[PDB]
Amino acid sequence: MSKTRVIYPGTFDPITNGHVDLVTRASRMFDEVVVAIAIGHHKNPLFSLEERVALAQSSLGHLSNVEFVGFDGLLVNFFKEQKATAVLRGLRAVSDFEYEFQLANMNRQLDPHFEAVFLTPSEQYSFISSTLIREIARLKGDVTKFVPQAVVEAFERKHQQGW
Ligand SMILES: CC(C)(COP(=O)(O)OP(=O)(O)OC[C@H]1O[C@@H](n2cnc3c(N)ncnc32)[C@H](O)[C@@H]1O)[C@@H](O)C(=O)NCCC(=O)NCCS
Ligand SMILES: [Cl-]
Ligand SMILES: [Mg+2]
Repeated sequence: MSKTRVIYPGTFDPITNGHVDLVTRASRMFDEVVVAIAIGHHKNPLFSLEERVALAQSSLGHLSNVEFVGFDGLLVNFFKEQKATAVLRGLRAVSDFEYEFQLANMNRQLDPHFEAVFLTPSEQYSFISSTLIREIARLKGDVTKFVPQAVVEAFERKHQQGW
């Protein structure tokens, strides 16, 4: 009867149609969804925080219950700051499933209030990762089918500053 707030953390480098599916799905089951972009100070993304948030907003802004925020630090401290109900993650593969079980268990020890829920992607998005998309763009392949148009354009505007 209170009000539910789920955080969806990630690097979103860049956001993909995969991520869009998950946020949309999550937006139907929870009151507020926060798309939370890990800055990644000492981890070196392709797109800046500003590009990453912008492409996210461009792609999911039409959902009234979705917020977008950059963060760094310990996910559990962010979790607490945001007074969240749970963290959402997607599970694509067996390695994902194992990493995430570990992380959830660790975070529960750091904050007993912590929680993690998981969605699995529809089969149309099961093969999409950011990394794979970077690599395909990088080799002048066509990523239109896997990402929003804004992201296509953003890839062209790095191929324009050279890349
Ligand atoms: C988990 C971290 C590394 C970010 O995740 P990641 O690099 O996977 O970002 P990415 O944007 O690619 O994906 C976000 C999430 O959605 C899922 N996902 C991605 N693409 C898809 C798809 N097509 N379909 C379904 N799910 C997907 C991923 O499996 C992932 O769980 C980040 O949360 C983090 O580092 N947190 C803070 C640091 C911390 O506290 N670290 C150690 C103690 S926890
Ligand atoms: Cl990545
Ligand atoms: Mg991914």
